[PDB]
Amino acid sequence: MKTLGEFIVEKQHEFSHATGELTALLSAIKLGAKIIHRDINKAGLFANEKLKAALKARDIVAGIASEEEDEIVVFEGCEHAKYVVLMDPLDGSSNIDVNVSVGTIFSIYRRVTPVGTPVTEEDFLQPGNKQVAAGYVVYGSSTMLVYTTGCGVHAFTYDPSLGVFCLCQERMRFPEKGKTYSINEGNYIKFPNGVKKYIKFCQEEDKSTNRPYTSRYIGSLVADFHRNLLKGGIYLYPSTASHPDGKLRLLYECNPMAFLAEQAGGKASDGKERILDIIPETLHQRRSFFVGNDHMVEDVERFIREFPDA
Amino acid sequence: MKTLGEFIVEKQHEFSHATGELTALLSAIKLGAKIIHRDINKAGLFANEKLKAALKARDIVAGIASEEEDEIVVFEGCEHAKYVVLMDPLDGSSNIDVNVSVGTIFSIYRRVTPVGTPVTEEDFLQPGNKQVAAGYVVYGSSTMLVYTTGCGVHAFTYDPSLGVFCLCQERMRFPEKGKTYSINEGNYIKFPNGVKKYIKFCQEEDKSTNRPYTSRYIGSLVADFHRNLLKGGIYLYPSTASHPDGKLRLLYECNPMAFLAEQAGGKASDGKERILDIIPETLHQRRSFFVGNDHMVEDVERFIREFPDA
Amino acid sequence: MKTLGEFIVEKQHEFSHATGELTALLSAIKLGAKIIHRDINKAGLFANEKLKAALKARDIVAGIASEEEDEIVVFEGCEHAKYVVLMDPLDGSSNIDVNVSVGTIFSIYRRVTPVGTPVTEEDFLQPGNKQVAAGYVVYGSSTMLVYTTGCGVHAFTYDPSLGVFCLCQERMRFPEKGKTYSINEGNYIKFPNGVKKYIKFCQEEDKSTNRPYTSRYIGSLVADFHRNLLKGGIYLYPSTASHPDGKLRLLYECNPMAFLAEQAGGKASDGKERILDIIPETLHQRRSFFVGNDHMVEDVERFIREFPDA
Amino acid sequence: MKTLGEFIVEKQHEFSHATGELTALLSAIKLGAKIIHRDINKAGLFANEKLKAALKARDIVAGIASEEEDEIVVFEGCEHAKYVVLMDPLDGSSNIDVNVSVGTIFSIYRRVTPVGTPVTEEDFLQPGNKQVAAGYVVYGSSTMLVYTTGCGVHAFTYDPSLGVFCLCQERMRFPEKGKTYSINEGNYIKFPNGVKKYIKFCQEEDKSTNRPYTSRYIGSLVADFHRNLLKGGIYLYPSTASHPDGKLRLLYECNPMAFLAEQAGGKASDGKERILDIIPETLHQRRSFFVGNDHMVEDVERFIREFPDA
Ligand SMILES: Nc1ncnc2c1ncn2[C@@H]1O[C@H](COP(=O)(O)O)[C@@H](O)[C@H]1O
Ligand SMILES: Nc1ncnc2c1ncn2[C@@H]1O[C@H](COP(=O)(O)O)[C@@H](O)[C@H]1O
Ligand SMILES: Nc1ncnc2c1ncn2[C@@H]1O[C@H](COP(=O)(O)O)[C@@H](O)[C@H]1O
Ligand SMILES: Nc1ncnc2c1ncn2[C@@H]1O[C@H](COP(=O)(O)O)[C@@H](O)[C@H]1O
Ligand SMILES: O=P(O)(O)OC[C@H]1O[C@](O)(COP(=O)(O)O)[C@@H](O)[C@@H]1O
Ligand SMILES: O=P(O)(O)OC[C@H]1O[C@](O)(COP(=O)(O)O)[C@@H](O)[C@@H]1O
Ligand SMILES: O=P(O)(O)OC[C@H]1O[C@](O)(COP(=O)(O)O)[C@@H](O)[C@@H]1O
Ligand SMILES: O=P(O)(O)OC[C@H]1O[C@](O)(COP(=O)(O)O)[C@@H](O)[C@@H]1O
Ligand SMILES: O=P(O)(O)OC[C@H]1O[C@@H](O)[C@H](O)[C@@H](O)[C@@H]1O
Ligand SMILES: O=P(O)(O)OC[C@H]1O[C@@H](O)[C@H](O)[C@@H](O)[C@@H]1O
Ligand SMILES: [Cl-]
Ligand SMILES: [Cl-]
Ligand SMILES: [Cl-]
Ligand SMILES: [Cl-]
Ligand SMILES: [Cl-]
Ligand SMILES: [Cl-]
Ligand SMILES: [Mg+2]
Ligand SMILES: [Mg+2]
Ligand SMILES: [Mg+2]
Ligand SMILES: [Mg+2]
Ligand SMILES: [Mg+2]
Ligand SMILES: [Mg+2]
Ligand SMILES: [Mg+2]
Ligand SMILES: [Mg+2]
Repeated sequence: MKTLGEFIVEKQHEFSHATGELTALLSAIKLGAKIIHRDINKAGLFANEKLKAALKARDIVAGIASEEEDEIVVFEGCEHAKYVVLMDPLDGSSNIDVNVSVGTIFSIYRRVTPVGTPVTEEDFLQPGNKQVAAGYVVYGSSTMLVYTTGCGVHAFTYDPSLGVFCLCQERMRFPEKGKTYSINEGNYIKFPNGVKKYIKFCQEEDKSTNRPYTSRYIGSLVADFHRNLLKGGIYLYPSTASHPDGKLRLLYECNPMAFLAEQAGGKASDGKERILDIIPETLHQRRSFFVGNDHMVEDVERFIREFPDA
Repeated sequence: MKTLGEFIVEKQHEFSHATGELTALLSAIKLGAKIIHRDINKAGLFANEKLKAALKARDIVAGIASEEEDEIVVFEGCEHAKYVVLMDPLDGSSNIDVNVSVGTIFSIYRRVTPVGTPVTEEDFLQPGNKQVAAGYVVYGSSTMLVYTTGCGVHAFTYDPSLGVFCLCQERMRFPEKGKTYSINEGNYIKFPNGVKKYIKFCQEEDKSTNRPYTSRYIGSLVADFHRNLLKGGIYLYPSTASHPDGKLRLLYECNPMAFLAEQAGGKASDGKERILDIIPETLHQRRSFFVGNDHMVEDVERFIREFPDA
Repeated sequence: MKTLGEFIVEKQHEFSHATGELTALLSAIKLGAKIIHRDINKAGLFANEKLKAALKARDIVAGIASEEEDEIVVFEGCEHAKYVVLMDPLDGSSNIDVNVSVGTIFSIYRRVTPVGTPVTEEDFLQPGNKQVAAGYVVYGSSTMLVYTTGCGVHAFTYDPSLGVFCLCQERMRFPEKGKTYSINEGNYIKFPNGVKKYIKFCQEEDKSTNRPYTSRYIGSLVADFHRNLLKGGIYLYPSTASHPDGKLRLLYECNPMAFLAEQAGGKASDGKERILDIIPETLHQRRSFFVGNDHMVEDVERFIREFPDA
Repeated sequence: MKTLGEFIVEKQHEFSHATGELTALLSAIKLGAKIIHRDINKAGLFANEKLKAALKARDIVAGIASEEEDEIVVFEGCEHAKYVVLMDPLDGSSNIDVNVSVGTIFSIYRRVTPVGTPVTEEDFLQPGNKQVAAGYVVYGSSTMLVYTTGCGVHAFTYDPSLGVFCLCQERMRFPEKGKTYSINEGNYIKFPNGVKKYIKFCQEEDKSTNRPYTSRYIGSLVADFHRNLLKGGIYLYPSTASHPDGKLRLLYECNPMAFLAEQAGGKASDGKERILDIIPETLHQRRSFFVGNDHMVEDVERFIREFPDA
């Protein structure tokens, strides 16, 4: 049995010149996860500050950009830190009031501004391919923490009886094929033609290709992503009438999940280009997102190409 | 603060003739919920056997009919008992492997055969309107037990720090209106024409009626039902290519949930008639199911009328 | 597996004319125990009010006399209740600050004043032989609840994973012989001559009678009593320079523990007479106490008789 | 709030030459504490094997010497490790069966044999003054981990709701004076004359010096030591009829506790000389032990001088 704490240190030791700064940051994030886990499991019987405070009170990160807050947060006294964190403290917030799965998403980048000075939006506007690490914590029937630093997707399950995250899989990967699609069809009307065509494709009868597919949409990016990673599948959030540029935030949701998806052998695009290669323009920039099994994402890209929108 | 154990006893004393037999049954079911909660929260660091072995451990039921892995099992209990139980120990079982919400469903009936004799199938084939009690346990981000005996939908939240279920609401009810629909569109192709038309209706742009609706489908009857009860909405599982007569079992899923829905001010039908009044023919009978806010279920019934199937 | 909750009800059913009032009281006490357990297991990370409030808020007892409080507590609106409770919410209080075992003691009596009127000190000054029930909860490495109603000593172990007390032994009894004595020798100087002589006896070398005995003194009546009940032994608190009449309170500590000791096949006396037959004179009356294995208590009585004090 | 995991890392960085090897050892011991805490809190609803299997699971120690059920076992670890560990996985083991306080003791030494070779007994026979670290875990009403590496006695409380040890005090110290003595008077007969005289001293009536003292003896070295450190006091285990050279093992109990006692401003001797300076002769060596407030241990040494044994 190996704990997340032991695992992080073991990976650090593969880098003889590591100083322990990244290890300290990942360790602080897992502590934040335990705190959130505790509060969630006792609703009726915050998250944003919990992670910020937990991280700030530890002089471990130069700054943080939180999905809610319109502006970054510069940690005083941590100007000498080299990493910045972008986070979605509570993904699928809505589900909290109904006892359904929710999650936390995090993305880590090495700052571009000089260490010793205050971070700027420039440190938070780097393309996804610059991520040092990314991960999520899914709080459901049980809790799991999943992350990557570029050498695979490490999955851990929280053991309440011990109060620690235990290694589940050192290199989690999407299964060979997927047969589940996750999308909110309530916004069907203005879905791009390609997405409507893809959904049709998903509903056709064809045993040879595991069709018709089954649909699942929890309402939490993290939870749906997690299920698709474990059993195979695809998550889709295209442009809609309410969100012409897509709903998900490129920097707080798309980039982190795309990094994880790729490291698990999957794919993540906006329907036409690789999510991780998009050069961000603003902190709250939104983007269409299709992520999951490679063959499924490729199908979506095919239909979008073949059935353009006027 | 009031515990479920205390609540059950208080209710018993509202009946001068009560002997405590039903109380012992409701109490055993609550304990079973705790056992399942434990096993589930320990994914890796079933409910069916534990429940049966428990419900027999005290000879508190005349017999039990259960749905286990698409298989229906009947168990013989104490011939001197007057209540019979139908259950779904694990609803949405496949969700267990992905740390997603799952639940338990139970339904109680007073036997029709004379006490002191062995129970027959007739004791389990009564129409839903004869239920003495119905309820579910939802194991998600947190756990809740919801049940009814005819005087409202009582909702309780589990307090892990004390190991007790705490009263949340004595009479839970659907909000005035709903704006969420839950269905597996993967089986779209052979949905009845009315259901396809209803989905279209749900997607039209019309603010005055909260449209387009939002879509959510966790994959667990209990979890989706639970969410729609708390926030309003409708769950649908019509006839499909794979299940010509619907997928849900009339006895272990439809009747119990219908009892709860009506008690909460909602409606439950198979598309044309009231679920609770259907006279069952077999222990494995399946049925189309539409349940949730009344105006939503009425819409489905209407569209099915305006657009019949050949 | 049987829970304390199930057990209490099963015993109630042996009395066809029981109304459930005693069951409700015992049930409320166990809930109070869970509450105390929770707070104790998180020191740094009350008890009196917890039990009073928990019991009062349930209109379950006519009144309560707490070891601390100099006067009884009449529960308003519960004048119609027939039972009164004497308690030691936190026994061995001192040990709480040092992470050592502590406990809760309770004693139940049927009131003597008419139901419907306020209880008086007379209802709390009855001799121990009138107890309807008595028990304790020991909070240590793990927690256990132990009680009796006159038909043996029922022992339960708290299962944190389930949040319930599980039956350990339906009739716990002292082992055939004991070889542990528990006393605070710091107060040796004014110990009665018989007690000094008994201690000498305990220290003699004589394998045939398991001597010399081993000594153990946790500082918590409940914890020491509990260990002696499980492994055999005797607890002693005689008159001392600081407490000429003994330290323990006759009504809140001696009577409850004597009832339990006798029901477990042991003995409890003040050195000359049966504790349960002493007719109390005041609410905070103190008394010498020797309790545990019968042969050991008899030895103490023998030495006290044979070596009187001037 | 600071966790033990964070505290250990902070301490490591106070040493420019640190490589993280000792940190990995202290971290493994802390995890082992959590494992034992779990098993213990689950009495019925061992520490030795779990600890060894764990401390080997990562090849983090050159070797381990342990006391298990009065038996001494030696285990061979990674030849490339430079630290050796001596432990008492379960101290006061018999207390487990009675839900009483128990503990774990550990002692760490830098090996004397060259790294890269197999460890010898010489690596485990060093005098206490060569310890790199010492500490204990007390599992009682609640759990605490206390340790030292030479810069104070660091005390931590376990938070079950988060599964982490939280810093309570960086430099725990005995209060100015003590007024509690802990010893098993059951073995009185052959106590040395000085110890008998000291006990007399403890029982004299003299307010000016807080006498008579109070007596407490839980039966667990760790628990009694823990209490005396927090409230002041002295623990004594001299030579007895059953153990002519004392009962406590010099290596697994005396040295570790002596290290902690001195670091807290206390004293630890065998009655005549400093425990930490004794040169061990065997792995099973036992020794008389007097530890706690300095003035108390000095009194014992004095009485032993004024009243020698033939
Ligand atoms: N715990 C770790 N897991 C994975 N990679 C790590 C870890 N610690 C350090 N590294 C790698 O080494 C680099 C330098 O680490 P640091 O000195 O802590 O900033 C990081 O940017 C990573 O590329
Ligand atoms: N705990 C309870 N909650 C709700 N209704 C109850 C309860 N106990 C008894 N009843 C009602 O009283 C009837 C007779 O109770 P019993 O004698 O336990 O079968 C039941 O069929 C219910 O209608
Ligand atoms: N749960 C129980 N366990 C043991 N004896 C009980 C229980 N409930 C009732 N009794 C006995 O029946 C008497 C009347 O019960 P009650 O009507 O609840 O006051 C009590 O005083 C006891 O002698
Ligand atoms: N976590 C720590 N806590 C206390 N002292 C430490 C720690 N890590 C290293 N040291 C000290 O630094 C020395 C060398 O560390 P290491 O290279 O890990 O063996 C140890 O022998 C200790 O004296
Ligand atoms: O309600 P919709 O439009 O289906 O959007 C749901 C999506 O929005 C999100 O909730 C956005 O994240 P937040 O909950 O943090 O705002 C995703 O987790 C989820 O996939
Ligand atoms: O996978 P599908 O066809 O959408 O079916 C989902 C439905 O099937 C069920 O799982 C049937 O219950 P079981 O999990 O007990 O088989 C419902 O809980 C759920 O609503
Ligand atoms: O400190 P002393 O004199 O040994 O007395 C200890 C005794 O006093 C008591 O603590 C009295 O109970 P309280 O702790 O509730 O006052 C007993 O539990 C214990 O046996
Ligand atoms: O039963 P006795 O002779 O008083 O011995 C008690 C002492 O023995 C010990 O239990 C020895 O440790 P172990 O429990 O590991 O054998 C100490 O913890 C305790 O202080
Ligand atoms: O193809 P049509 O008739 O426009 O119907 C659109 C429907 O297409 C289906 O594929 C979608 O699952 C529905 O959500 C949608 O309403
Ligand atoms: O018998 P003496 O010499 O008066 O000694 C009294 C001693 O007698 C022993 O039996 C007690 O355990 C001691 O606590 C006490 O001090
Ligand atoms: Cl850690
Ligand atoms: Cl961890
Ligand atoms: Cl409950
Ligand atoms: Cl209960
Ligand atoms: Cl219980
Ligand atoms: Cl920790
Ligand atoms: Mg969010
Ligand atoms: Mg989000
Ligand atoms: Mg099922
Ligand atoms: Mg089901
Ligand atoms: Mg008290
Ligand atoms: Mg007391
Ligand atoms: Mg031991
Ligand atoms: Mg020991």
